[PDB]
Amino acid sequence: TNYEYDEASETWPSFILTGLLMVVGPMTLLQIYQFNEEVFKNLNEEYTSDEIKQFRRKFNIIIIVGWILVAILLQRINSNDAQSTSHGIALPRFLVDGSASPLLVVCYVALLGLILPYFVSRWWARTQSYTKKGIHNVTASNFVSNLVNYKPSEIVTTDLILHWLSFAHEFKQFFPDLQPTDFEKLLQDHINRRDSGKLNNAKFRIVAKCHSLLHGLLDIACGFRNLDIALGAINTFKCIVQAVPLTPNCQILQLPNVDKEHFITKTGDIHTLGKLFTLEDAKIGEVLGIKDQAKLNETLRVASHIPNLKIIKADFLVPGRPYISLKVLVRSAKQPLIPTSLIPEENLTEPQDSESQRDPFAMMSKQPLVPYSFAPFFPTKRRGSWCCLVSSQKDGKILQTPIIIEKLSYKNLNDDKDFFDKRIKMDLTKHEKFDINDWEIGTIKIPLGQPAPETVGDFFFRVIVKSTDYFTTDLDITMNMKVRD
Amino acid sequence: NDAHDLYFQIKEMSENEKIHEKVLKAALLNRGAESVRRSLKLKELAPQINLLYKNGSIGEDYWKRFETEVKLIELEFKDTLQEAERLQPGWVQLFVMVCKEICFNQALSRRYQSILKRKEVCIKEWELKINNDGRLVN
Amino acid sequence: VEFVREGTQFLAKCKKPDLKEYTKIVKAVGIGFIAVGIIGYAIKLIHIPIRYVIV
Amino acid sequence: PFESFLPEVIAPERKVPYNQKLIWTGVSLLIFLILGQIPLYGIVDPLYWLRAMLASNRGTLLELGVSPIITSSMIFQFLQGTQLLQIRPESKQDRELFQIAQKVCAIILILGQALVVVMTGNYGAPLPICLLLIFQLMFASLIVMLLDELLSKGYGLGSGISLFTATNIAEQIFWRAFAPTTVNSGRGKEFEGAVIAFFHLLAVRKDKKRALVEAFYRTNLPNMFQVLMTVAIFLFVLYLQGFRYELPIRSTKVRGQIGIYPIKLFYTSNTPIMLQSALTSNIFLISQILFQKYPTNPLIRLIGVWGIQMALSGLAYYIQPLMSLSEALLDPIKTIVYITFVLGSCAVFSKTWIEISGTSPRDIAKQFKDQGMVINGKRETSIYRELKKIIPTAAAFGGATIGALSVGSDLLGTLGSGASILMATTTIYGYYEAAAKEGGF
Amino acid sequence: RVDPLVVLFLAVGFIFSVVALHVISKVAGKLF
Amino acid sequence: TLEYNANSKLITASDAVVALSTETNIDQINVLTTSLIGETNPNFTPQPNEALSKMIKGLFESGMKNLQQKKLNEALKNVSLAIEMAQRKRAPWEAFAIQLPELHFMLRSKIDLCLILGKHLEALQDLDFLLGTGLIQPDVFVRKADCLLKLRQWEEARATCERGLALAPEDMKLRALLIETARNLAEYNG
Repeated sequence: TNYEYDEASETWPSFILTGLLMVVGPMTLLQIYQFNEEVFKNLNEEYTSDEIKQFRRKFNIIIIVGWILVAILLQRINSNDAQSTSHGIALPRFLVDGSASPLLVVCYVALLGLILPYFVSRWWARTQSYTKKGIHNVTASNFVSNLVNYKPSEIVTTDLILHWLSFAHEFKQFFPDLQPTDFEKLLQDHINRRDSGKLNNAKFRIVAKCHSLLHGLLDIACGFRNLDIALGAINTFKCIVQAVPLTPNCQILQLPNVDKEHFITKTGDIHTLGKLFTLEDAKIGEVLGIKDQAKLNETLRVASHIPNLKIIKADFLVPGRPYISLKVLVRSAKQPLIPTSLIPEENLTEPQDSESQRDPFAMMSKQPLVPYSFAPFFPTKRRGSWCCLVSSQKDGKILQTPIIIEKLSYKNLNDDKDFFDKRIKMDLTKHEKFDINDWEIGTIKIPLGQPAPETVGDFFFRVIVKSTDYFTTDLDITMNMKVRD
Repeated sequence: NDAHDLYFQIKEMSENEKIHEKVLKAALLNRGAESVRRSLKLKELAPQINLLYKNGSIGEDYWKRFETEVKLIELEFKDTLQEAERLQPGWVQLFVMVCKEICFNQALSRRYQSILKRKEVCIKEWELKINNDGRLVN
Repeated sequence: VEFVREGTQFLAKCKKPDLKEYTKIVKAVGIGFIAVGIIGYAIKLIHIPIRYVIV
Repeated sequence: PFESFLPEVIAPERKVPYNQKLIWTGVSLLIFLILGQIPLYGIVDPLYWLRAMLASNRGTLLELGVSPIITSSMIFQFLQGTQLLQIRPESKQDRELFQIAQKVCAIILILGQALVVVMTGNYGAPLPICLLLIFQLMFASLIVMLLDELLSKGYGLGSGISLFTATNIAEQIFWRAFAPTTVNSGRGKEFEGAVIAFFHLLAVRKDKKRALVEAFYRTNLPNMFQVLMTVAIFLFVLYLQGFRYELPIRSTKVRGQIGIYPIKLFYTSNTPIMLQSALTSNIFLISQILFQKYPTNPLIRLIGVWGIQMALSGLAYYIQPLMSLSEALLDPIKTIVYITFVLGSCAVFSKTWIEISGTSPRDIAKQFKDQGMVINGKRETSIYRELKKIIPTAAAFGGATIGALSVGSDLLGTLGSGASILMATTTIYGYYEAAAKEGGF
Repeated sequence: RVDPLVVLFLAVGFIFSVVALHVISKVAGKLF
Repeated sequence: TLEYNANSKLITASDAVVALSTETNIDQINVLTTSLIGETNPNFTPQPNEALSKMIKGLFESGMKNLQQKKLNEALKNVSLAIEMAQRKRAPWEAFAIQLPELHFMLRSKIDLCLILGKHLEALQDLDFLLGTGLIQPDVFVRKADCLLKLRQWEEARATCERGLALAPEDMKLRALLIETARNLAEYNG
């Protein structure tokens, strides 16, 4: 029908009052109604450069305002003095018949002709250009076009993967002024621990974005069933995370403060962590050349915490879809080797329940997260990771995407069991503090992702578990499935 | 990154410089070999690109670009065969097999030639110290 | 009287939801229904003064 | 089969994620709903039932609504049920021809219906305005049909008809609750919304012991007690959604696949209630028409007599729904016959729909033999006998429960019809369970 | 053939055209 | 660009800096025309040549005779010359299944000779090429693991030993090599 507006402020005050109360009340009631040790999150901030700190730093009132405005409106209502039916509306009169007769209509016409379609178009263009992995489309096109015409002759090194990475498209929108050669030179300056001079705020950004690009390259390489480029990708990612060039003796140059001109020239037989720890405590400082107790303690405490893995038991499992089961023992570089026989065999076995039978990965989904890494030259803070990829043994081709596990228990590294050292050589397993139920055993499960062959016989497989933030010891074992039916 | 326009460049230079006649057949065989190699490469790469597409990690444009390249390569091969027929009368039933062999043979030749360059990469990457006679001197 | 007997048997054979599932279902249904209804109400309200003014 | 080159929206090659689907659903709904408020330009037989069921309102661009689309789909569904089109799934060209025939007959149906309404409607006979007015409706129906096709291709959470119906139901429920309009009849200006008038009387009257008893009952306009009844029935029907039967199943062609087949209680809730409502609306229409046209006749008086308008002492009198408890206690046999009719109707409608739509226990058994799935703890030759002991009883009990909830809502006098509420809840729970079984934000 | 943004632009153009026709027909009588 | 020589009939790139693909294609065309100059028949056949194969066999026998004379220094040079000739002066359009096996058989003897003499890196690279070009048998993995351990690459040593055991696990040498590489790696860590 034909309504009549309130021109004497008789109804719209209560209208606004209830409209505010119905959204305030829920807010008030909602407001009144309301594991894994990490020791690098404190030590990292002391060895990071100051410019990196500057970079990393650089790049409820609604309830009370609603209550007070409700109070004002309530007082305004209380201050007012206040057979055919006359229809009426609650909106005031000057909103429809005053001097603002074209204002409201032009504002609505604007909100219908400009803001909606333009914003929808921008959002569509922003969410249609990105691939599911989280990278641009031109970058994925470039990576596939580079893997297609790739001769088997050229041996994959770090430089070739850097040369592929400096062709990414996400590096153009960041700095439309630079060129691919500038990006390659910047990444070289980062890896060699060299200074950019003026483009530091660009080098840091491109290095920070390098992670997702390397993960995209790894996934597509595993897609094409090409192993060597995936291995190169993981190695280059280690290199960029740790800021060290890839050479034979790198496990010892990943340390915080070691001098190359002294270490390379004096000794040439120390190549890894165990061979290092075999020496005495003063000999380590003497060979590394830092001669500072207050600083030697820090380097020992960081070199005694980067996790090396080891296999205990691994075998197939045959549900409707097979999935591999791994039993690894995460240890540090100091604990001596403990045999497999003393393991009580209880933790290794799996309890058979309906909930566990339905989804066996539920138990793995419970273990804690991994701590923050030790990346004194990576801009942000990164968590450790573990990238596991499976390969066949008949021809040597990757046959599934890399499953990137994240959860693992690093408890066996804590400073509680320091009595278990290798330099004592006194058969330390028979100690009073040794508890065979105290050593925790992580567990990693990889879905096989492919149906079992219908033939009957032996079939070889091979699983790799490489680290992605340190230069520690990894896994490379060959297991075979004995299909018998 | 192709040896197609090189044949046309050689033809244009022959139109004026009076080069010998066998060089034209040589360039034609080269073009044919490249065509057959790319045909095999596409035929053997189709399924994995299809899988990466259906997984939803490549986008939509490259799939169509690939499908177009599939037939562009065949069209190029047919035009090359026509040019070969124009070059010599009754020379099509043997050209296909000659091309099929030269492709594989030069592939092996390149893979073998690569080792002289490949040999020093490992030296640089592992910091070896090798004197003459290829022995180790620690 | 056999039909209600079979009905009771079937309901005893069915599964009644617990609290942790009931609360999630009711939260989802409530938020969806409210998000539809509020839009309907606001679009029915705003078009009264404009349809009055332009016509 | 013939040649056809007409516009149609393309389906995506890959599965679209949850957010790009939800945003499209929301924006399509916003466009469809704005298309329902704007009045025509050429303006200068009221069917409340059809316009309430078909999501249409007079005096706006959306006066036709989804009626031509739904009637074309129903015509082709009936023709496919009668085995006349002999549609065979062995060919895709036949399916393309059928789906393009749907649209090329829908458009001419829109043209015919619009010509009819412009020739008979109350707009007026007095040509440029006529062509403009027919073009307006043509364009509006074309846009709504494209929106339907888009949301049905896969870009949206589901179809369009059910979503629009749920939208209208929820909008009407909220408008009957937070209405800002007022009426002045002797006493003064009173809000037509329950909570609005409740808070207004709590604020300005300052006589609480009388204001509460005046605003809580409100024998003349909607009150808060009806809102309480609505939210109570809402929670009840939502709790009634989880009732389902689960039997364990296993595979035989491929070993190691153990699962559970669910059999819910609300099997085919949607169709029978809207069918029976359409039949009652049509019967009331025809009875009013015959009573208006003919003064008195034996059969005219027997089929129904209208009085104070409402039917009285006739066959149409019995089928009318009850208003309150007063009429219930007045004539018990009338309540009895009405309840039995409404229950038997939904029961038989559920039965015929589960027999026609292809969800018969024999069909499920044949589908299981196709998939090779077998009961976990039972043999193969007994699966059909087991479905015979579950499916019909479950369907009948579900239909009876829907009828009971509807009659209870109608007797309690809720803000909206119980059928509308249950449809809204079941259709949105469909989306919820789809998102749950699929997995998304 | 047609993309979703095409349909949305068609709808927006239709609605804005009807509203503009109304406002022009109204102002025609008010100015003269 | 490109300049055409007159008497040599060799196309040379007269530009200053050219990509690698252009160089490779130009060399291939040079070899093709050099072979077509000698081949006189218009309808050349994939049938292999005879005199070239005879010369190859003669050089191979001249090299192998030094082993009977126990001359371990010149036999390698002779086999290298024979391989170079068989690779160079053989027309590319000849049959594949006859040019591949001769190269493989000669290269295997060359690998054995180079490993016995005392050169290691060349042996490892030859083994890798021979294994990559499509021949996988336990007669290769043992020598590859030997060369790897000789020039101190331990992780790859265990890797190749395991791949080798993954094909003929009944061997008696792969297990000894696995034991030795496990011991060396345990020393390399411990």
